[PDB]
Amino acid sequence: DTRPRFLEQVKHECHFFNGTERVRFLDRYFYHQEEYVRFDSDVGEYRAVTELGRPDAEYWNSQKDLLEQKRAAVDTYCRHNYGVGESFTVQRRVYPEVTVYPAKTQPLQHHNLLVCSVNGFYPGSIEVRWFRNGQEEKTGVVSTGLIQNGDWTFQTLVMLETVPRSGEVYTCQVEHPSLTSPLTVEWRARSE
Amino acid sequence: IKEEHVIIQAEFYLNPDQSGEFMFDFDGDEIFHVDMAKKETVWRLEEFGRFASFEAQGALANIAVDKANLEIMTKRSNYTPITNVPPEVTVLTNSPVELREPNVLICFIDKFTPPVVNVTWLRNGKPVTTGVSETVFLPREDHLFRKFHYLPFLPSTEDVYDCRVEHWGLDEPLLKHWEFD
Amino acid sequence: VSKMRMATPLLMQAG
Repeated sequence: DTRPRFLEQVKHECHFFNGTERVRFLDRYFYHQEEYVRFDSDVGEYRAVTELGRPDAEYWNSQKDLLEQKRAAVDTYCRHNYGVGESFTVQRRVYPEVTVYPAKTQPLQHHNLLVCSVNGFYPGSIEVRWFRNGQEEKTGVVSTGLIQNGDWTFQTLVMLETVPRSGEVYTCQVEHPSLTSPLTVEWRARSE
Repeated sequence: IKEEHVIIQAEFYLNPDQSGEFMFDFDGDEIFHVDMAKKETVWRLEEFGRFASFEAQGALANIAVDKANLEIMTKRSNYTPITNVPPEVTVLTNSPVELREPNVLICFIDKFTPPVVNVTWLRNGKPVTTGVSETVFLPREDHLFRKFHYLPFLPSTEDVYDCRVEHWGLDEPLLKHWEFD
Repeated sequence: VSKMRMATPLLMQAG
């Protein structure tokens, strides 16, 4: 199918700061990916983003009850929906699972990548740190960053470049809002 | 200070495919979408529907307004069509692989438009549909789309996997490969 | 259960 395509998008956005103390509502209209007109609760009326949105901003702003309704959206729509969804979204907590393994089987004294795989957690904000004999490694850390799985869980893989030697204990430490104390998983340096 | 959370009700309508979508997004995850064929709310996790309800029928009136607005903008733009943006495709497991222990392949399709793809899972070159699932098109802040496809599987040294994605911005189907080691 | 509320898009001016 080579027929040209045309796409319309609308995004009704609620941005929440400090719980619901401060809320910003955005009513946004797009053609393909180009926003052409929007209502911003911080502005208080529709504004043309491109020249194609000028007829709609002028028309919608002339409808007084329509404008008052959109100006109240921070309460009737944003705050309401936050309240309804809070228990299973804002307050959703799922534990990370932490697995540690060397990327290759090597004798000691050879370079290697130690992998810290952190899986299944929610929410996304997380801190993963590498330690060698209790000392934090601030160098040689290679991270995928945060990976969204699409099913309300995340994963991240944090690797450490090192040369494992006899006696060393490497520790991956994870801090996460689901946890009351850091979760740690060790790999004691050993051949293969 | 930076925001703590964002809820987006995202809608689209696409011509000439006549495909519409209505969903809610929370911090990048789908709360629910409306099944346009069955006119019903589909919560992304079933438990959500034990805390909330949504009247699916009103979403269809929204999409009709979206369709009407699209036809206006199409004429207003002098029939300027969309530029195809091909997707990036990544295949990952959701958990560290253990041989002969169940796991899940995730096909992450990202940064594309228009929201139309054909996705097939291949095991040793044969299509697989047993237990597969997928999301609808998820909105991006740059107003492209994301999508996820899922394949439960039993890891083994003997099978290889591809996610095959067809998109009008690609010259050929894109295969993204996965195998143990 | 509580009900999630729907925002409505405005119909653009045609002609």
